[PDB]
Amino acid sequence: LLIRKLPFQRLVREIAQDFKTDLRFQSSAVMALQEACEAYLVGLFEDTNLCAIHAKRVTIMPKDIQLARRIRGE
Amino acid sequence: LLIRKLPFQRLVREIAQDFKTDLRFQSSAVMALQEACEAYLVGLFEDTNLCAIHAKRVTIMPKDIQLARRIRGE
Amino acid sequence: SYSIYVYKVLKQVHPDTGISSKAMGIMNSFVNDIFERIAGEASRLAHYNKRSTITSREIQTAVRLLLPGELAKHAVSEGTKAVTKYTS
Amino acid sequence: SYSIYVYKVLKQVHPDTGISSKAMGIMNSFVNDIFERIAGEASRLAHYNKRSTITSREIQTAVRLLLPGELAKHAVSEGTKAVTKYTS
Amino acid sequence: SRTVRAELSFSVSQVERSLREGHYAQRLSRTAPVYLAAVIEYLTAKVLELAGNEAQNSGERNITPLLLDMVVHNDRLLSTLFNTTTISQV
Amino acid sequence: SRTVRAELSFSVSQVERSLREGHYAQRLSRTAPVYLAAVIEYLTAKVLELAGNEAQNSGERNITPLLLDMVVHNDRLLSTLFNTTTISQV
Amino acid sequence: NIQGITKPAIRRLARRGGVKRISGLIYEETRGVLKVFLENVIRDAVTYTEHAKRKTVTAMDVVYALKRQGRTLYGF
Amino acid sequence: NIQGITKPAIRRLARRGGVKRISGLIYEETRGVLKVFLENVIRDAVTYTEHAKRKTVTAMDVVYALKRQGRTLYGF
DNA sequence: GTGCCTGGAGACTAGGGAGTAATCCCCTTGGCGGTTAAAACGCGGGGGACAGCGCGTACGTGCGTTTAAGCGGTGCTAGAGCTGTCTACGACCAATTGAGCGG
DNA sequence: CCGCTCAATTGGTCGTAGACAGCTCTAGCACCGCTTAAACGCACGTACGCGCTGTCCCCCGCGTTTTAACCGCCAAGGGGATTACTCCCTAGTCTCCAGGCAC
Repeated sequence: LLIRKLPFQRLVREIAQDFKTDLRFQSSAVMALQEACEAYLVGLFEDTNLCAIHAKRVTIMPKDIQLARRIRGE
Repeated sequence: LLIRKLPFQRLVREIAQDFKTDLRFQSSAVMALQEACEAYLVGLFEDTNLCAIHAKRVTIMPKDIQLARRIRGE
Repeated sequence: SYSIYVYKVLKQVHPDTGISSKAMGIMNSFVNDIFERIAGEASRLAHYNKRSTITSREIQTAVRLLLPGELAKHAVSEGTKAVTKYTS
Repeated sequence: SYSIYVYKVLKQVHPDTGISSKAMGIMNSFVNDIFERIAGEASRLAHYNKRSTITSREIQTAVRLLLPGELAKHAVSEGTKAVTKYTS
Repeated sequence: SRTVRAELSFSVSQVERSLREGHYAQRLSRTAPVYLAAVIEYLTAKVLELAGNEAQNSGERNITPLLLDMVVHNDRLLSTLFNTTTISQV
Repeated sequence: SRTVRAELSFSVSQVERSLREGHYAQRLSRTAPVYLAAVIEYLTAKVLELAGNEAQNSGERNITPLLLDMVVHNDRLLSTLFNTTTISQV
Repeated sequence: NIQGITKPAIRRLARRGGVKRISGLIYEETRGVLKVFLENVIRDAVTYTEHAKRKTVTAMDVVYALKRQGRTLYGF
Repeated sequence: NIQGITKPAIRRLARRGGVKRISGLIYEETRGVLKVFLENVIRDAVTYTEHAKRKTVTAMDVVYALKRQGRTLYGF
């Protein structure tokens, strides 16, 4: 994994608090969410790098994430 | 519609020939395919125009269709 | 199938505005689609819990899953305030 | 559930190469997923034709629909040359 | 009648009968079709409420499919439900 | 036994029993599970044939999930089936 | 042929898409995208027709083929 | 907070994505994309847990929530 | 305007399927405390956005022509629904074997 | 290395679900004439890709120096999973009554 596990667990337990208070998570639910979130972010930066090369650049910019998410339908 | 109906019917009846020979189409199946194909192509050129503006251009190029289809997953 | 009730709700929501004949087929395919989507989601939820009876709770969960956000909150509130008015 | 047969096919395809314990759970979730996808597609195809019996023909069509291209041609050929070897 | 008893406009008995011919389970519930008819009634009375609001935001009398196509892809209230839909207009 | 009779490696009777507990229809067919077990057998003997072909060059003894993740997203033979899959590797 | 998808019909689809100016090589690429889209949808429509033991591809087979791509079509 | 998704963890995700150089404003946008992705998946996982009359979000509720986005996850 | 027929909501009975306790007990959360990697800060510099500047093309527009698509109209028959029988049917019980385990 | 047990196999039943035989009769295909709209072939005149070019600015590498992640302990209890009822809800009549139909 590439994100640290304890701040990602704090992030899931502070996002899920808005949906139902006082929830518990299995130890493998947080690792499934962390595996799916890095498999989402790498697949997002692979299209952001395509949108940054498309403009004849190397540095990715927030408009490249915004284009890769508007084309994808997000 | 924006594509002429008789060349689109010739296109469907020459694409479907590779799947099963001597098929017949309803008159509304071809219009559903033509409605879906222009609703596909306009939604494709709306992301191609975003990929062409993203490079600080106005003219769309084939690399803009190729980027809008690689980001979409085609 | 469901076209006779689309005009009946339209008489309540807009008793002055009429509807076309192609738009009735569009609203009837919309209703048969959101029906065969909600019932399909509730059958998968009845299978995931190994139940056999689709209750109103699997419909409330399939509405929470299918409809995004405020549309799910209002469809759950309308289904709840229709089942409670039904049992009374 | 299906983990006892994944190792049994692996003994035929590679009798020398072993498999891990996480990879068995991955192949078992793969098999339970392509099973609950093919059977779901064949139940929708049994509903679209208003039938009641899932025959092998709704499985051959759900394989043609789900698997793209050469994987569908080889899965149909293997299912056909297994049903014919079964009836004989 | 359960439709008037639930104070709905869609027939509950037809939604239950369509759940029976779909064979979505082995046995339904008592109040499951009343809930499903009230949710589909809400979605129809939310889409046609906007089609009737947009027809009078204009001089039209009936509701054409152009009004449905213009409303459901605008109007962020229900535009998320129709990301992948296409009204045929033919 | 119908599995040996069909010359398969997966149990037909378990696929039929899993079609029964899923309640995918009202009544199955004679070759409703022999065909399905031969197709799932083909897909397993096509994925693990490539995992065992790729381990040969690799030099590993067992099959790890890294081998499955490396094979199924390469190998255009079955990469179309796994466009939207993620092997967890944990 | 695919040549029936003419130059000004692709230009009208791009003008409706919001494109101001079109290069001279979009025309053969757009036909190659349309042919892939039809080869993906007509394959499923012919699969539903051969499964329904028919020889006429109805419009509900096309609606089911577009539904298997996340492109639900209302009005048929 | 979302600030736990640090600068070098987004940089490691971009280095694995193949990005050579990263602007100084990607870091707050990537957290805003990750928060939307988690708000879309955790909502469905909490919906499956409240439907299962549980209080512990298991890993199969997360697999079902990712399955409802076309992101099937093997290994749970 | 009300006779007369169609269907669906209330009794009315058998249920198996959720409800409800009730019980380990697993695990999950909750801490504390301690290495030590990972991040955070600041610095620097040079790599790369980047705006401007030409500058050579290829697209839109137009202006002619010119082809075929729609359309409108006949034939025609094909196979899509039918309907109406007309039979294999998977479902059930039941009666045999091969694998797992004991000696 | 043998004795004993068991879910897989395989005989009759009754399939009715699907096959199938036949009927029609849409309708979808087929063909010709024919406007005329839509496409098509050049000219050209640009607007505009496109390379390059210089300020420049800001991101990456590189010590630093923190910080809390992580690992390891234990303590607690809680809410899972299982079982055992169990009760009560829904599967099939009718019937009594509305709502659609004639004169």
